[PDB]
Amino acid sequence: SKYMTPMQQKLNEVYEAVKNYTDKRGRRLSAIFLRLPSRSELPDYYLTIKKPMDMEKIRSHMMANKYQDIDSMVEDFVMMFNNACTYNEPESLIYKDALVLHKVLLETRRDLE
Ligand SMILES: O=C(/C=C/N1CCc2c[nH]nc2C1)c1ccccc1O
Repeated sequence: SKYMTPMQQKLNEVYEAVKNYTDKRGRRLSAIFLRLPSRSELPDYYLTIKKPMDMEKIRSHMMANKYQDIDSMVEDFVMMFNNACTYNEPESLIYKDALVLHKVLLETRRDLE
């Protein structure tokens, strides 16, 4: 019960791949995505985006063992990036960084096949 299953280890690897990805300048693109702005700070976010997601929530689902496979986790990452790209303009850094991380996620999944 203290030993992680292979699926649990794979989930953790994918999550850390996204979280730890660094660009050529050593920036971790995940930083903005770890925790959403609060409902008090950014109400127009929550009136627009119906299914809010951040990496804190993904990590929480992962620790409660709510992900029974890798695609379930990928789906929540992709919802997060889709939301970021819906709320923020295409010229924005957050939009751009979401595209890159979505690519990093898909590469990671493919490499762990
Ligand atoms: O879009 C996200 C963040 C957007 N910001 C722009 C507006 C703003 C005001 N204060 N802080 C911010 C951050 C986001 C973050 C985490 C996960 C998913 C997201 O869509």
